[PDB]
Amino acid sequence: MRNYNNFNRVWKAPRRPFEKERLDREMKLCGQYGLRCKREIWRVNMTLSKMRRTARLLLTLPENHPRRLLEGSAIMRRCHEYGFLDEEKDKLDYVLSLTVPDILERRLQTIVFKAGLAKSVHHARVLIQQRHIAVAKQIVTIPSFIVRVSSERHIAFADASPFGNGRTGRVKRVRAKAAKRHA
Amino acid sequence: GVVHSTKMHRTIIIRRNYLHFIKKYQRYQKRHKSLAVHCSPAFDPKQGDEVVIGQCRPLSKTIRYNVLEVV
Amino acid sequence: GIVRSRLHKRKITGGKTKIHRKRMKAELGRLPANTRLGARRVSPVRARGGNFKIRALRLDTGNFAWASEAIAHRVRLLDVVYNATSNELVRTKTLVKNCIVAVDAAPFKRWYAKHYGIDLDADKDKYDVNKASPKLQREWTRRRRNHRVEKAIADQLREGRVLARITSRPGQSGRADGILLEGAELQFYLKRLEKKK
Amino acid sequence: AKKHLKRLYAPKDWMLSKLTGVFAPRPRPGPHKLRECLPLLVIIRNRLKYALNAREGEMILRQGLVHVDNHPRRDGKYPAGFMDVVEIPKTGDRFRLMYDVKGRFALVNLSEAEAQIKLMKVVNLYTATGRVPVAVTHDGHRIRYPDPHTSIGDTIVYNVKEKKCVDLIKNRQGKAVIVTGGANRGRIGEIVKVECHPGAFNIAHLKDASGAEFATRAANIFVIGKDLNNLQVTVPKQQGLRMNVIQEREERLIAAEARK
RNA sequence: AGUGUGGAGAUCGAAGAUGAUUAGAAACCAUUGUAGUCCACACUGCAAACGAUGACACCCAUGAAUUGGGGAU
RNA sequence: GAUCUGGUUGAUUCUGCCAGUAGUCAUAUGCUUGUUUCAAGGACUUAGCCAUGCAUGCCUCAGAAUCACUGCAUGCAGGAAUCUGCGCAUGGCUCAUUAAAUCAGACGUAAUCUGCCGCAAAAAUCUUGCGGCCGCAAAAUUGGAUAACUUGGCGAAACGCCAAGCUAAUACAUGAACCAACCGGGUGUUCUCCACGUGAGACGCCCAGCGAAUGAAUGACAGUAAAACCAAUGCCUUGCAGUAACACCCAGCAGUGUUGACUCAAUUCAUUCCGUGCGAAAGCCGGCUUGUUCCGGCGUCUUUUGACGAACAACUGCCCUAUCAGCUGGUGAUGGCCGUGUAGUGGACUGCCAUGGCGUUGACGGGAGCGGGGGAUUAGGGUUCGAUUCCGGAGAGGGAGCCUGAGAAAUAGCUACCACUUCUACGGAGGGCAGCAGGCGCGCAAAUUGCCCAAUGUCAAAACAAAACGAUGAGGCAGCGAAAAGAAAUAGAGUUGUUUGUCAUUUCAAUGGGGGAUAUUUAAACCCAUCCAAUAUCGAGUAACAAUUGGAGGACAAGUCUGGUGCCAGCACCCGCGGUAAUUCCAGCUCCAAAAGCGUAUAUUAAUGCUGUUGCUGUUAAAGGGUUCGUAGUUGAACUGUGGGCUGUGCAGGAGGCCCUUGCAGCCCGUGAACAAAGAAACAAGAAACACGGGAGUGGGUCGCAUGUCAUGCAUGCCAGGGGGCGUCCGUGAUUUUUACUGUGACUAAAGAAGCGUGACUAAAGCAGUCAUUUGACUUGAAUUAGAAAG
RNA sequence: GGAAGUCGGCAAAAUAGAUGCGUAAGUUCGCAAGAAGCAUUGGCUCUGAGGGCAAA
Ligand SMILES: [K+]
Ligand SMILES: [K+]
Ligand SMILES: [K+]
Ligand SMILES: [K+]
Ligand SMILES: [K+]
Ligand SMILES: [K+]
Ligand SMILES: [K+]
Ligand SMILES: [K+]
Ligand SMILES: [K+]
Ligand SMILES: [K+]
Ligand SMILES: [K+]
Ligand SMILES: [K+]
Ligand SMILES: [Mg+2]
Ligand SMILES: [Mg+2]
Ligand SMILES: [Mg+2]
Ligand SMILES: [Mg+2]
Ligand SMILES: [Mg+2]
Ligand SMILES: [Mg+2]
Ligand SMILES: [Mg+2]
Ligand SMILES: [Mg+2]
Ligand SMILES: [Mg+2]
Ligand SMILES: [Mg+2]
Ligand SMILES: [Mg+2]
Ligand SMILES: [Mg+2]
Ligand SMILES: [Mg+2]
Ligand SMILES: [Mg+2]
Ligand SMILES: [Mg+2]
Ligand SMILES: [Mg+2]
Ligand SMILES: [Mg+2]
Ligand SMILES: [Mg+2]
Ligand SMILES: [Mg+2]
Ligand SMILES: [Mg+2]
Ligand SMILES: [Mg+2]
Ligand SMILES: [Mg+2]
Ligand SMILES: [Mg+2]
Ligand SMILES: [Mg+2]
Ligand SMILES: [Mg+2]
Ligand SMILES: [Mg+2]
Ligand SMILES: [Mg+2]
Ligand SMILES: [Mg+2]
Ligand SMILES: [Mg+2]
Ligand SMILES: [Mg+2]
Ligand SMILES: [Mg+2]
Ligand SMILES: [Mg+2]
Ligand SMILES: [Mg+2]
Ligand SMILES: [Mg+2]
Ligand SMILES: [Mg+2]
Ligand SMILES: [Mg+2]
Ligand SMILES: [Mg+2]
Ligand SMILES: [Mg+2]
Ligand SMILES: [Mg+2]
Ligand SMILES: [Mg+2]
Ligand SMILES: [Mg+2]
Ligand SMILES: [Mg+2]
Ligand SMILES: [Mg+2]
Ligand SMILES: [Mg+2]
Ligand SMILES: [Mg+2]
Ligand SMILES: [Mg+2]
Ligand SMILES: [Mg+2]
Ligand SMILES: [Mg+2]
Ligand SMILES: [Mg+2]
Ligand SMILES: [Mg+2]
Ligand SMILES: [Mg+2]
Ligand SMILES: [Mg+2]
Ligand SMILES: [Mg+2]
Ligand SMILES: [Mg+2]
Ligand SMILES: [Mg+2]
Ligand SMILES: [Mg+2]
Ligand SMILES: [Mg+2]
Ligand code: NA
Ligand code: NA
Ligand code: NA
Ligand code: NA
Repeated sequence: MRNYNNFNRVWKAPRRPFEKERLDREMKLCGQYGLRCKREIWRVNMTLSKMRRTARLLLTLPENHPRRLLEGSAIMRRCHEYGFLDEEKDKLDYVLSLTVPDILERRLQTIVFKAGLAKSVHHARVLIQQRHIAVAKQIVTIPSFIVRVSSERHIAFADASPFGNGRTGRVKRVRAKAAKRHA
Repeated sequence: GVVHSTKMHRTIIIRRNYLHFIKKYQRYQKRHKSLAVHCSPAFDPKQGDEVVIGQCRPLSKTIRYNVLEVV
Repeated sequence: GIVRSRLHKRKITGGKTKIHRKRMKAELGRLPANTRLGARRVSPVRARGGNFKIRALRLDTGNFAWASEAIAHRVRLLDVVYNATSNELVRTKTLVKNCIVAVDAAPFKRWYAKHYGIDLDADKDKYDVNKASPKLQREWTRRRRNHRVEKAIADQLREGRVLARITSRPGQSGRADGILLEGAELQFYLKRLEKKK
Repeated sequence: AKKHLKRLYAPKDWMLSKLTGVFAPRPRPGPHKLRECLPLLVIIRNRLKYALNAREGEMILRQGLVHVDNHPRRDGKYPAGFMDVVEIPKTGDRFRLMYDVKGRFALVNLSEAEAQIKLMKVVNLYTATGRVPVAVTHDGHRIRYPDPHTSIGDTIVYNVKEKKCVDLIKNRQGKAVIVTGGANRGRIGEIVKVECHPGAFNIAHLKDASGAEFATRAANIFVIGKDLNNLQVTVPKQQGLRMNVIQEREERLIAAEARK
C-alpha cells in the first residue's frame, strides 16, 4: 500500500504458438548462443521492436525537427556504444536493419567465448555464473550482460577467482583438508 | 448571445449557439445553452437581437449575468 | 436545522434534486427576530467566526437623522404607521428595515431653535432664542440666509410627531436607526397613510 | 484544516524522493505561498546537508542558528521563498533564494553588504487608518510609508537589517526582470512591451540577452534592474539565459568525456 | 379481400348442397349455391403494394427501333 | 508484425456465423516449485455483524506545587496529581448515496468567514498610598472563587456520583492620574481691542482614540475667449502687477488612496455602542556592569492584511433507455418589489405582484455508476477498465437534531427515535472496527490479535543532552503471499574404445543450494551483500542437491509403435473419434510445446472492414419504407481576385522583339490629382478632432547670480520661443465586424506514459552519483516532452 | 366481545352538510364517481378583493 516502485515486462510471447519455421529458427538460436529458454530470445525481440518503433517515428518527422535530431543522435550513440551498429553506419535508417543476432552477439556469454576465455558458449555461461569473469575488474554474473565496445578490452578472469589471482577452488581445497585430516 | 425571450419583467432569456466537435466522427454537431440575464430598463431589446452580457453576483435563482450592450 | 441551500429546490426543468449529503452548519438559517415596539430587549447570537449579532426583540428608541440638516438625534419611537410587506406587521408594531415610523419631534424642534434661532412652536427645558450672545445672533443670520425649510416637516415638528423610515436592521444589529421622511418620499407615504383615514 | 502534505502532492522543486517517505513537510502560513516556497527543513536537510534527517534539522532550527532576513526562524515548516536571505552565522553561510534558468530554487552565495539588501515586488497599495499609505509586497511585508512614486508591480530594494526602503525601480519597458512563475520561470530579460487586457491577465513580452523573445503574465515578472547590464541583485550562475536543449546535451557529453 | 348503412343482384362464385373419382377425398372434375362480385357514402391501410434494385445530381462507347413536341428540305 | 486458420458441397465460388489464436498490476481454481530482487493483497457478495487489545495527545531556562512525594542541604534540584493554554474538524478507512449533482480544465467572490503563521499598527480610560469630597505624594505592593489535597461519603456497578473544609495561576474579575503630542466641532446671554459688524484675539464650558451603527460631505478635473457693476476680501501706495492655500506661535505639518470598474480604502461633521469588543495579561524567564529609564528572550488583549484555508457561484464536457413526451407552478414553479435570514449572494425564506421557466439539440422519469489523474489492448482510427495509493466529494448501523469551536451539523463528541446488542444485586447502567490486528457470517474470492517510533510526517507547553528517552496500528520493519513484474541454477571441459555423432569408459576442474562467521546489515532482528584464513575457517557423482505442466488425426509442433477396451468406458473448445486391425479413449514406450512454471473457468482487448468517421452491407445471401406531401435536421450553384516596371539569371517556349523560372531594387502598388514636402486620392476606431501636471522617476524627445530669506526657501531657474513627433488619461466623432479553421505564444500537481544522462554486477528499478582521494572539486546532475475538449 | 344470532345482518347501528385535495378495475369514451380515501369548519377583533353615481 502506498508503494510507488515501478516495474514493467520485458518480453512477449509470439502470436502463433506453433510455426515450424519460427520454432526451428529459435531452436537454432538457442543452440548457437547457449540460451536457456525462448524467453531470452523474446526479450531481444521486444527490445528490437521498441528501437525500431521509435526509429520509425523519428524518420517520419522532417530532418530539421529538434526531436528527431536529439532522439536520433541518442539512439545512434546507444547503438555505437553497445556495438549494435558499426561506427561507419551513422544513419538513422540503419537502426531499422538491426537483427536479433546483432543484439545476441553483444551478450557477455557470447563475448567471452569469442574472446577465447571459454571453450564454448555453454562453458562461457557457467564461467560467468560462477564468478570467474570480471569486466573492468568488476565481477559480472549475468550472461545477458550487454557489453559496451569500450568495455570489451577489459574482460578477463576475476582477481578473486581461482582462474585469476584468487585462492584455490572447491576441489583442491576439500582435497587439501582431506589430506591433512587423513594424515 | 441572441435574445430568445423577453416575456419577463426586467429579465430576458438569451441563447448561445455553438458547434460541438465529436472526435470519433471528426465532425461537429449544433448545440446551444440558455442563460437568464437581467436587462436594465435602459436597453429595450427585442427577440432575435444580439446582446453583450457581463457576469455579476447572483441576482435570482437563475440570473448570473447583466445586459451591457444591445447591438 | 433551517438551511439556505438550493438542494431542496426544484431544477428549472422541474425535476427533483436527489440529495446525497447531510445538512451542513455552513448553510444554516436562524429564526427571525420579529422585533416589536417596546422596552429594550436584545439577545446576542454567536455567528460564524466568533462574531456576535444582536437579535433585538424589543426596541423603543434609536438614532434618527435629518438628512437635509445633516444631523441626527436619539429619539423615542412612538408608533409604526406603514409597512410595505403587509399591514399585519403594522398591526403587530413590528420593526424592520424600511418600515415607516413616527418618532418624537421634540429634539429636532429644539435643535432648530438652537441652531437657527427659529422657534417652530410659535403661537404655542425649552431653549429660548432671546438668550443669545450677539455673535451667536450673527451666526444665526448667516445660517438663516441660505436656508429654506419645507412646510411638511415644519408642520410635523409642530404637532410633535414626525414620520421616518428605518434605515438599520434590528434583527442583525439590534438598533432602530432611521431617517426623517422628506420631499417626494414623504408625499408618497402621506398619500398611502391618507388612504382609509 | 489541512495539516499534512503527501510527498507526491509536494512541489517537484523540493526534490524529495517518492520512495523515502509518505509525507513531506507542510509549509505553515507565512511570507510566501505554499506552492511557491522552500521549507526551512528542506533547506537545512536536503539542500545544505547540514542535517542528516529531520531530527538533526530540528536540533539546528530550534536553537535559532538559521536566520531568514536577519531574524532567527525556529520552525522547519517556515515558508522561505523568492529573494529571501538565509544566513547561518556559525558556519558563515549567506545566500539568497532565487530561481535558476530551469525554474528550480537556487542558493546564490552573497557577500556582506549584499545580505543586507532584499528586493520586494509591490503587490498592493492601500490606505491605513490615519490616512497612512501602505504597500504590500510579494513576501507579505507591509511598508508604512513607501515612496510617493511607488506603484503596483514595482519593486522596492529594502534593507533588511535597518528595516528601511532605500530605492525603488519602476515597472516600465526596457527594465530588466526575472520571471517568477510559469514555464519561463528563472529567465532574465528586458521588458519589450506590456499588453493590457483590463479585467484579465496582462501579458509581458520580454527579450533576453541572446535576443530570444518570450512572454508570460505580468504577475510573473519581477523587476530587478534598470536594464540587463546593471542589475540590482546577484543572479544565479546561468544569468537567466535559457540554453538550447540539444546544445546543452552535447556540451554536457563533451564535458563528461573531457573529465574522463 | 374484409366491415357499416342504403341500392343493385345478369354473370361468376368463399361457405354450404348434390353427383363423381378414390383405400379414404367434407379436394382437384361435374351440376348448383349463400356471402360476395357492381354502385353511392363511410371505414380498413395486412400484397411477390416487385425492377424483390430509395430520392436528387455528374460522367459514360455502339447498331436498329418506338411515343410526344419542335427545326430544316 | 497493418497476418489469419478449421467446420455448409459429390466437387466449386460466395455470404455468414460457430470454433481455433495472443494479451490482461484480471480474478478464481487445479497440478508443480531449488535461488534471488520488486510488489498487489476482505473492493466485487453483506455501507453485513463484531469478542479482545491498541489506535490523540502535548512542559520548556521561560502559566500554576507546602503530594502529609524523592535526593541533597540549615533552602536547592527533580517532581505524581490537578487547574490553565493548544490540538483532537488533520490523519486512517470505505465507495452506500450521487447525472443542471459530483468531478476535470478554466474562471469568479467588488457576495463572504478565516484560529495557528508572516509583516505591521497602538497617545481613549480619574488608578493607588497616607491624612482631614478636600489636601499631600507617585516604580500601582488590586479582589473573590475553584481544582489537586483533607474529612464524611452514596452506589451491585457505571469514561457514575453528593456535602463540608484549605490553597494557586498567563483561570476569572477589577483597574491605572501626571509624565504625554498634533488636529477639529459646538458654545459663554465672559473679558480685552478695531469699525460704527462675512470683526479679531484670549479665557471658560461640553465634546473630540481603535473598531461598530445611521445620516451628511469628500473620494477630482480633463467640450470657448475678453470686458466692466456692486458687496466683502487680498495686495500697491497714501489701482490691479504678483498671488499655492491659510487672520500668529507649522510663512509647503497631503490641494493628489485604489481598481478595468466600486456605495470600496481613507478623512471630516452629527448622533449612537450598556456587553454582544479593545490590560502595559497587575504575566514568565535570563544576562551581566545589579541598574525608582540596565539590556535581552518569551507570553498575551484589541486593530489591520498577506498567507494556509473555508463557503458560495458555474464557461465547456462526461453511459444505457421513448414499450419514459411532456416537466414545473395549492404548499416556489420563472421573474419583479419592500423585507427576513445568512459570514455573504440568492425564491434561501415571509407578504404582495406578473405568467412565466424547461423540452425530440431528448426535458421529465427509469436503469447502471462516486468523478478525475490514469490501466489494458494496439498500424491508424478505436474498444474497454478505473472500489483501490495522488487530487476532489461523501459517510461512520439507519435517520434527524445540536453544543463547543476560527473551522463540525463531528460521531474512538453529545441528544432522541428505529434496528440490533452487553452488564445487573432488577433499582439501574451501557455499546457503534467502512482505524490496526483479529473473529463470525457471506462467498469463486483476499494475510499477523507481530516488532518499532530508527526513517517519513502530524500535534504540542516541545532542539539535543544532563536523576531527565512526548504521543502516534499515520507511518515504517518483518510474518503470510506462484495477483503481477525483473534476474537467474538444475551442470563444464576432456581422454580411451564403440568425417563424424550416439553409446560404454575413465579423468580433471568449477560452483552455488545449503552449513557457519572477525563480522556486516538492521531501532532490534530478518533478508540481501562479504568470506571459507589474514598465523589460524565446512561442504556435489546415480553431482538421488533426481522439473514440471499439457499434448502427439486436422486447425496446431509432435507416432502407418505397442498392449487394453470394443458406439461400452471415455475423448472431443470446433470438425469429429470409439459399433474386434482406435493415427483421437485407458496405459507403456518414444516424441512435441512452454518451462519454475504450466493447464482450466469467467470477463475483457486484438483477431473483427462481424458496428464500418477512417471503413461494411441492402436485385437473387440478413436488409429500400406501397406512393406522394412535409416540419425539425443535414446539405446547398457562379460572381467583387490577386498588380506592374527594371536588372540579372534559367534547354522556358513559340534575328529582333513577346511571354515565362528564380532572385534583387523600385512603385500614389488601376486611372486620375500634385511637384507625394503641403494639399488631392488611397487609407486608416490597433485612427482622427478636442482637452487634462494630480499626464512623462520635477512637464519625454526635437558655480555665482536671479527670484526670497520670520521658512532644514538647506528650495527653485540657470535656453527661450515657434513648429513637428512620442507616451498617460478623459471627452467628441461611424448610414463602423465577428466565428470556425490555421500558425505562434501564455496559463496548466505529482505518480503514470514518452524521453536525455547515469555500467545500482545486468535487468525490472532509482535519481542518482562521479573524480582527486582528501579536511574537498564537479560553483555536480535531476535535461526536455506529449497529455480530450473548453478557456 | 362484535354476526359467534338467524334460512338470511331481519331489525337496529352506521354514513351524513359545505369546502379543498384525491380517486381503481372496467367502458358503448358518455361514464364508472359523491368511487375509495385525507383535511378544514366555532366565537371574536381586524385586513384585502369584487361596484354605482356625479363633477372639467
Ligand atoms: K414482380
Ligand atoms: K484545559
Ligand atoms: K484496509
Ligand atoms: K491604547
Ligand atoms: K431581496
Ligand atoms: K415571497
Ligand atoms: K480491519
Ligand atoms: K489425452
Ligand atoms: K491400438
Ligand atoms: K495416448
Ligand atoms: K425540413
Ligand atoms: K374505447
Ligand atoms: Mg334497414
Ligand atoms: Mg354456376
Ligand atoms: Mg407489408
Ligand atoms: Mg420490398
Ligand atoms: Mg407520348
Ligand atoms: Mg448451403
Ligand atoms: Mg461433407
Ligand atoms: Mg455423392
Ligand atoms: Mg543464497
Ligand atoms: Mg538464502
Ligand atoms: Mg465489503
Ligand atoms: Mg482495501
Ligand atoms: Mg512553575
Ligand atoms: Mg480526512
Ligand atoms: Mg481544477
Ligand atoms: Mg491616558
Ligand atoms: Mg454502600
Ligand atoms: Mg485570560
Ligand atoms: Mg472608524
Ligand atoms: Mg480618486
Ligand atoms: Mg457548487
Ligand atoms: Mg424562482
Ligand atoms: Mg454504488
Ligand atoms: Mg477510482
Ligand atoms: Mg461496489
Ligand atoms: Mg481519497
Ligand atoms: Mg463527516
Ligand atoms: Mg457496519
Ligand atoms: Mg473524524
Ligand atoms: Mg453525525
Ligand atoms: Mg470506531
Ligand atoms: Mg448512533
Ligand atoms: Mg496502515
Ligand atoms: Mg487470491
Ligand atoms: Mg527533551
Ligand atoms: Mg514472505
Ligand atoms: Mg533439481
Ligand atoms: Mg551460501
Ligand atoms: Mg529488510
Ligand atoms: Mg503437425
Ligand atoms: Mg479454448
Ligand atoms: Mg488432438
Ligand atoms: Mg471491429
Ligand atoms: Mg483490424
Ligand atoms: Mg458483413
Ligand atoms: Mg433477401
Ligand atoms: Mg458556394
Ligand atoms: Mg496610378
Ligand atoms: Mg514519472
Ligand atoms: Mg518508462
Ligand atoms: Mg368490529
Ligand atoms: Mg351471520
Ligand atoms: Mg352463523
Ligand atoms: Mg347457529
Ligand atoms: Mg344455513
Ligand atoms: Mg334493513
Ligand atoms: Mg383508470
Ligand atoms: Na569467490
Ligand atoms: Na480581478
Ligand atoms: Na475596517
Ligand atoms: Na516518529
